[PDB]
Amino acid sequence: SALTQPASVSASPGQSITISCTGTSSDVGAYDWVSWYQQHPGKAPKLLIFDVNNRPSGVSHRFSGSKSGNTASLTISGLQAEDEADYYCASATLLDTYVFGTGTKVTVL
Amino acid sequence: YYTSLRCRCVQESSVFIPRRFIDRIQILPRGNGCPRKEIIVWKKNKSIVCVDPQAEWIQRMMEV
Amino acid sequence: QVQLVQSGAEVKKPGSSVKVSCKASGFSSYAISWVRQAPGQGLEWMGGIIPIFGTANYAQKFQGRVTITADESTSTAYMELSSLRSEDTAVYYCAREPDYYDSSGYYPIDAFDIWGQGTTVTVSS
Repeated sequence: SALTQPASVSASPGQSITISCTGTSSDVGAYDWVSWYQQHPGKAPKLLIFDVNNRPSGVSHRFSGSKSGNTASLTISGLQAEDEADYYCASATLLDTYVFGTGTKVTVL
Repeated sequence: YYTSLRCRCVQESSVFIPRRFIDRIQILPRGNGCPRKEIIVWKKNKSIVCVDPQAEWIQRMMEV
Repeated sequence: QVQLVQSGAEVKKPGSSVKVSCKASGFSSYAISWVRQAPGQGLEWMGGIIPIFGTANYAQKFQGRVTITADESTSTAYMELSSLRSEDTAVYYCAREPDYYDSSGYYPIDAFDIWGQGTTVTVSS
């Protein structure tokens, strides 16, 4: 199956938003091997978070990751218009595979 | 010269550990306290295992 | 600053086999996975390859069809998808699972840092 995320999230500018990512004990709830990706329409995904909270160099600290049990989350602080994109969580599994989330479309009003 | 270091691996296994289940691989060179090479693997399940050098899967890993 | 360059967009018939290449700019090939993206849909992991560990694994729904190979001499990873059909119409990406290495040890990363441009595969219809 896939990781559960809301199809879309709508928020006003400069307001923080949290995106949920619900998996199972065989993926999200196994280890901290959970990643987050920003995808602008028609462009290749960009790694935002690796591990649970680790941001690679060049990624804004407005993007922050968290995890508790089978649930992982992505918080986008001080939401800007450029943040308008699709967000996918991913997790490796005990089956030695990877599983992507359904995807979350963020919109700024 | 004087070495206050001993050999860490009391047990050793050739078991292949897939990349995705590993957090750290540390290669401990020969001498300095232990006459043989030690490869300490820290698994994500928190278990720490020892793999002997020149083993089929880690042999190719020594290249880089 | 390393990038992944994949093969051009291919137009194939149903039942045929498509081989999509993915070359790493430098000198040697690393851990490479393949992710499918159907129009307007979500990301889908098909499989991957670890040339360092000498292993290649695929997802249950793609097992028996997809074939991943890596050539360490030319640093090129391949995606062979046999018995093509309508639902296989998607944009196929290659992505690297990065590895960190220093004096303290070797640290693998279970994520996808750099991605390829994407190979659009359209099936007839």
